[PDB]
Amino acid sequence: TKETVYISSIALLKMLKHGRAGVPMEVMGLMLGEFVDDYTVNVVDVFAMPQSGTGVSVEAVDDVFQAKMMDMLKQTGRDQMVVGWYHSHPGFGCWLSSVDVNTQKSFEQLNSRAVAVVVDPIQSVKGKVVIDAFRLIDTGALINNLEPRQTTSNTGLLNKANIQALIHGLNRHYYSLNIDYHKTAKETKMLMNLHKEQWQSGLKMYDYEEKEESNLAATKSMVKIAEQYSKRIEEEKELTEEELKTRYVGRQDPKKHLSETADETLENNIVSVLTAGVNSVAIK
Amino acid sequence: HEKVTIAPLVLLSALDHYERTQTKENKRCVGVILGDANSSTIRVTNSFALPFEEDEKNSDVWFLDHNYIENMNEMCKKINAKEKLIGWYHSGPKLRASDLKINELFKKYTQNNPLLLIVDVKQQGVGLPTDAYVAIEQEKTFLHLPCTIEAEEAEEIGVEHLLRIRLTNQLKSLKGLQSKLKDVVEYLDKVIHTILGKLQDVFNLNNLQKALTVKTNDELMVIYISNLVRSIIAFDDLIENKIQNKKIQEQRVKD
Amino acid sequence: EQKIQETELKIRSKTENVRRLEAQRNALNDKVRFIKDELRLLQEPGSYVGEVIKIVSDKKVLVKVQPEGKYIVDVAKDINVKDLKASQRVCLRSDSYMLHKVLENKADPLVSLMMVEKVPDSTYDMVGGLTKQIKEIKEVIELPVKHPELFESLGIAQPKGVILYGPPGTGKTLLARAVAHHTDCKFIRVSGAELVQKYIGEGSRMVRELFVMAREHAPSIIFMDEIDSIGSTRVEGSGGGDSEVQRTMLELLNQLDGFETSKNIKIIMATNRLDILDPALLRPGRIDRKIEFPPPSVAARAEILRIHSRKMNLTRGINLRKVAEKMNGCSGADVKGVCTEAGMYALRERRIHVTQEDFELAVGKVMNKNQET
Amino acid sequence: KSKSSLDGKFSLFHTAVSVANGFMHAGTTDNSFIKANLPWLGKAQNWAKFTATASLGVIHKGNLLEGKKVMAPYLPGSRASSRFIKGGSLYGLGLIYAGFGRDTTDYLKNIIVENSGTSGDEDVDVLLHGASLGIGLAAMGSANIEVYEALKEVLYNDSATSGEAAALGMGLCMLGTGKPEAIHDMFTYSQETQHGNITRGLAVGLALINYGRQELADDLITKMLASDESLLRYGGAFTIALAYAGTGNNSAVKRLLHVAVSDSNDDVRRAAVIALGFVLLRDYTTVPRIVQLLSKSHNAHVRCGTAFALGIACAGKGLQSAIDVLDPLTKDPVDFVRQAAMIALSMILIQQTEKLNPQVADINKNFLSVITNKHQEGLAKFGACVAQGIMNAGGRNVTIQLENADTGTLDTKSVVGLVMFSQFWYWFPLAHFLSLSFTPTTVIGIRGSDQAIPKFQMNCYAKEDAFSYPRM
Repeated sequence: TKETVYISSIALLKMLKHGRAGVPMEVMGLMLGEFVDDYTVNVVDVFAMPQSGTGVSVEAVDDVFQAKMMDMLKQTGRDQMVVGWYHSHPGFGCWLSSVDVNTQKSFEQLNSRAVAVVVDPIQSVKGKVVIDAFRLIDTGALINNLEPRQTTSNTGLLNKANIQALIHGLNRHYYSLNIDYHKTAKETKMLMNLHKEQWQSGLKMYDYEEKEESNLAATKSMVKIAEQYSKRIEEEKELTEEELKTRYVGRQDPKKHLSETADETLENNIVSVLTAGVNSVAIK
Repeated sequence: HEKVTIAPLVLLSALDHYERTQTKENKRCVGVILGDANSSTIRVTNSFALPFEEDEKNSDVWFLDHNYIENMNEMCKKINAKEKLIGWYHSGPKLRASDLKINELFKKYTQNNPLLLIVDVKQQGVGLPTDAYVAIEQEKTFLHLPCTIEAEEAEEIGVEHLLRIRLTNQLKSLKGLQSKLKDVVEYLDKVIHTILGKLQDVFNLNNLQKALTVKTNDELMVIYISNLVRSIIAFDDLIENKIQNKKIQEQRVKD
Repeated sequence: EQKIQETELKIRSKTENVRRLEAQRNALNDKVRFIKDELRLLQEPGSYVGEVIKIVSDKKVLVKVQPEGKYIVDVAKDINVKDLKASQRVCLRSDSYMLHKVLENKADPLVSLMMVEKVPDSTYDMVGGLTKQIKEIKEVIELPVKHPELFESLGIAQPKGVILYGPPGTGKTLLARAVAHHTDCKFIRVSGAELVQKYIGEGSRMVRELFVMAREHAPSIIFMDEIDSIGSTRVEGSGGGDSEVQRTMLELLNQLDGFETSKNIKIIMATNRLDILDPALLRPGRIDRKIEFPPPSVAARAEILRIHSRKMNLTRGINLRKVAEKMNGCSGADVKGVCTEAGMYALRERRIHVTQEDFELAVGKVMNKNQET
Repeated sequence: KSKSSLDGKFSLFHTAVSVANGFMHAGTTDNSFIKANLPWLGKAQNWAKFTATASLGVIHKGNLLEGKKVMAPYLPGSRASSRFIKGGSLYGLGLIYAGFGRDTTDYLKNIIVENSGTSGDEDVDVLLHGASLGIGLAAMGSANIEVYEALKEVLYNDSATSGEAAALGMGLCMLGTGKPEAIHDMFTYSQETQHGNITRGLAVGLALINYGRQELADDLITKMLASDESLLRYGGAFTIALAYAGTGNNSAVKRLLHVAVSDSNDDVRRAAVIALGFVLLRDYTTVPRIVQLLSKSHNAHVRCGTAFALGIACAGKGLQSAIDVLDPLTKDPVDFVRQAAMIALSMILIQQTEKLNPQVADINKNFLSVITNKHQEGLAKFGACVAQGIMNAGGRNVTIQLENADTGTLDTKSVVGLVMFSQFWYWFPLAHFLSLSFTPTTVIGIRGSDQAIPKFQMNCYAKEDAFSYPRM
């Protein structure tokens, strides 16, 4: 059947960062891991590859550079068989790689588990993190092993699938894209201690103390003028409709200044009560 | 002094290398950091672990291979030309004769001062599993540098997809005071003056505070002024619901 | 049995506490539907505007694209391919290059002072005051435009174009908005300066925009600039400006009756002489009427002063007929200044009212003020 | 008209029409789908031949004599057309002989021992997959140390196909109090061996070993809730579902409610809302009220889980208003939500036609409308096939009876089959296990001594049902 790729938190950040240099510029790298077909698939560690005159292509793979890396990657035990390659391209509706077309056919002969990954956004990520891979089916999808038994497959309904330009056939021969991410026990505690939403730690005692009470130099300074700002914001919209009917043609006008000055006041009170609430023990 | 900014990808990949080698407590892992040390803020954009062998019972037993450094440095030239060796990291809480003697070994391939890093694989206490340390002589003296966690635009966004106020600061501030109480006790039994000289200096930093009592009430005065505005927030909700109530009473009539 | 009943009374009391869940759930669903509408609208491939040309038996329609050109797309599931006619504004997606939606049919090209408004603010009481002024507007404008069956019952054609005559300072520019206001018609201001550009094709299509706009917007009133010689807005045409475009402009003026055959279109034009424009404009379909504004005679100018006296502040003992006899041939522009200068002396007097003595000094001033230079 | 629409869409179209048709002939022993229709069998894929073969197990279920002769050509020693279809024959004996399979228990375990050494091909585990699931149903309800040890060696091989079959086979033998030692042993193998088809099957297996234990199973529930693994949290809901079923408990409600909210996993949120229906089986009046609160959400799996969970308790019970709750879920553009909605509607609407439920006219039109229309979702028309097959299952006769006055307690065979339906496109449709919940409705006196089945008449007040059947 097909293969479900499972990129961990370590491989996703490394494969992405290698292709973040330039919109037009294209690079490539090598993926390594140890797994078995029949669903499961892992990636241990990756590293970028040098760019040749052809850019991203089948001849851009250096057997001399690749052999030297596998010897240097043996010291830590991360040396494994070649599970595929990852590339970098600006991306399109179909065939995101502007060069590679049949290059995967030469890759399938070396390893049947090898894939070609292309990063569409190139620092355009809005938080979705959508990456594209490729696998050559060649002759298939008729009276053979049934791929779409795993997850999110048999797509192509009407003209809208994914980017909506691929529809059914996707890139070539309906490679049935499947991507999932996982986090181990070490990746769970490390990422939450480094980046979760925003990292304020290491300042933990001064976290909100220095950012607010010690930042009062100019932050909320002249609170009497800061309260005057909330006056002009409320007086503007409250003046609109005092008759509770249609006059100036508005709806949320009374709710506009409601939510804006509510969070500001909530921050004004918490910072002020914690000024003397830290209790630095000044005494005399 | 200087500053150190370590990306979360460097610390995430450094912990798994400890598991990939199956290193127990009797041994520690050592690796090299890559980045730009020319500026005042040292940044690590790359790292790789090294097969470091050590005996815990003997501080004179260590194994560091320099041949893998020369080959790895030449391989990175075909990857990123802006990445150079700014120093070396290591694991384990303890600093012994193994880590001190190898500090000058990486100095041959590092132009600036190699940045020392103590990596905690178990993540014991507070934050910052890895602390930034710089080597300086007056005996080897390792001074701590501020360690901040900052990444690129797509790096911070990519991690959020993987994981996809007042009481918080107070609980974190009380833990710092408790760490200071044990700091003076553990240091007192060690002597029986250098650190105490800096502590007694910042302790002193109502004759002049007689007029400083009013400033506490001046901020509390604005809080009630803010509560007056905070009350207006719900005064409109008091009006907003009657906007529905007049339409609510017009429903049963139409039914 | 009272132990069960008294305990059950608590459930009825907590039943009203369940009502608090409906207030929070409805407030939560408003946030869910808001964010759900965001994710669909975050990624927009974009869609341009195009016009339907012709239909093909292959169930694919031809749509003309202004920046690109004619391109055939595939119709949607909710859009009929047979219902698409010529010059039909529809929406085409730029990603798949296929038909998206169907827009409303109206003429909305590039607008510089061309915006069609509704009931602008003016009245016959301000710029009026003459009997023949309002009387000539009614038969020439109100009758054919509002009640087209009057001329159709007599078997005669209704008037379309008109030319205004009179001394300088008429003020017909503000009166043009009063015509469309009281007749419940839309106002259209045509400026020949913005319709003429140096780029290739702008000297034609920009005038064709006015030609196509008048077809669907026909129940309205059109007002043309740059030709007005009568003293309201004085241009008197351009020597080199009107020496070319006049063939692409004045030709389409007569095409409304001959080709478009559209009614209820009132072309308001004015000038004191025909020189730069077509000498053949006097023919029907272009100039159907000539209206002459009566000079500010004794009876006409006396009622004009009564107009400003209503909005202004005057004291007792002021003779409005005697003041009109003190001046000579003051048009609508001169009467406003005599009234403005009368209020100027009131500011020096620190008075909110204009005394009768200020009018005596205003007549001897504005009359000598306009004569200088 | 349903099965002649298209030959494509891989097996998802062929599986939908084969599993649905196998329900209509269930108990009547009619092979006309496999026999009389040649083309629909040949268009199937390799693993797709499992449904075509296992469909006869639902059809011939109840035959203790000729049930083996139906699978005779595909039995081991007669070979088969291939080894993918051969594995379904040993599973077909599990559906028919379940609980009576003491004779097949010795026959099915000998095949497992032969394949217990290793596997060189993928279809070899397919033969072991259907064999392990067949012996699990035959030994279901009885604790057997030989079956537990025979399937334990299969788990050591870490098979990506039969790994779930070995876990489900051991869980059916451990139903009830079970073996406390097997609780921590199977839980340890889930942490040591990380695999999708294995650990997920082990998580369901750890749910089956605890049945009716209530607070006695809290030791295993705490370990699953504290772990961040997606598969361990999936089995934690069903562990709460089976142990806390029957009599409702507010402690199990607070557990399933906090997991479906705090956790961001859509598969775990779907398992938590489905597990709530098993505890609410007693009171079906408050089930729709809770679903209405969960009917509005930004996640599709949350609404998809509440859809089928609503039909579990409301299948054979009253309160027809649950159909209107599932109406907005029918219009959901999500593909798998409409699939579970059609199945949930098929459970409540059994025998509701002929001026009982006015909504029977809209559900009968959507049968042919969604399948023939290409504008609907793929999984939407695939679920409408089984939806039409559940109402017509057993020839319009059999109904889904769970927690009724006849049994007096929770039905073991009915609750396990409904859990298997929760996994459809994640691995491969398990809907063949649903045949345990279909029982016919008949009233007859027979005799006072032996079997009779006579023919007589009553003439008492009754609604018109049996003579109201779907027309042309």
